[PDB]
Amino acid sequence: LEEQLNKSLKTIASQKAAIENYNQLKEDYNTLKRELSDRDDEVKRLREDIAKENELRTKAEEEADKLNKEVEDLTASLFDEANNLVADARMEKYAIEILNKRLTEQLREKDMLLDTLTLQL
Amino acid sequence: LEEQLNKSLKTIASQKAAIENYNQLKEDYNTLKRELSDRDDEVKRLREDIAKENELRTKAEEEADKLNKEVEDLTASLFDEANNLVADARMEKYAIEILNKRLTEQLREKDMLL
Repeated sequence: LEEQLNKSLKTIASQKAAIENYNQLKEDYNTLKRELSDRDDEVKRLREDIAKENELRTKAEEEADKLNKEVEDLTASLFDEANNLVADARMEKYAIEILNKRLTEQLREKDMLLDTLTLQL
Repeated sequence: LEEQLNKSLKTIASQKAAIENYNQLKEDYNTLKRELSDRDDEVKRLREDIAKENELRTKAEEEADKLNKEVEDLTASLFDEANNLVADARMEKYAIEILNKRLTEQLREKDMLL
């Protein structure tokens, strides 16, 4: 009987630390069950703010391109007209520089004709 | 030994179930600790992209204004040559205009005295 007092006792303990440990493990299990419900929701959030980026970054990339190929055009168009502005600019500066120089090359054919139209009179 | 054949089988039955608990639990623990370490990766990867991805939006946004000013300068510089031109290209019109006035009236002044 006295040797029956420690047999059951040694088993009472096996049972004791039997739970004591299970909890000593489910407490640490739950110590993860949450930390994983964090990377689980941290991922979701980041994961979303990335399609939140790409989407609003493809509107800016395709619009700032459109509105930058519109400027590329107006620059070749401004450069263009700015040449025609030069074509006529120079062109018209001849006919009037030659004209001004045509009455001159024309004065030598009438300046000599006054020293002689006075040779008769 | 039917008495000793029962309790012993029940004592053992609960021993198994006792262990079984810890084993299918530790088993479910090593699992959580794994994923929690497979998401640390899936989050260190995300925060690794928003880094190079935002460091790439950087240059693509800097050499973007480094452009409009080498275009703005170009544009408005073209526009001054075009205005300084038409502007003073007109000064030489009325200037060479009066020169052609004395010449057209002096050739007629060369017809009154001739």
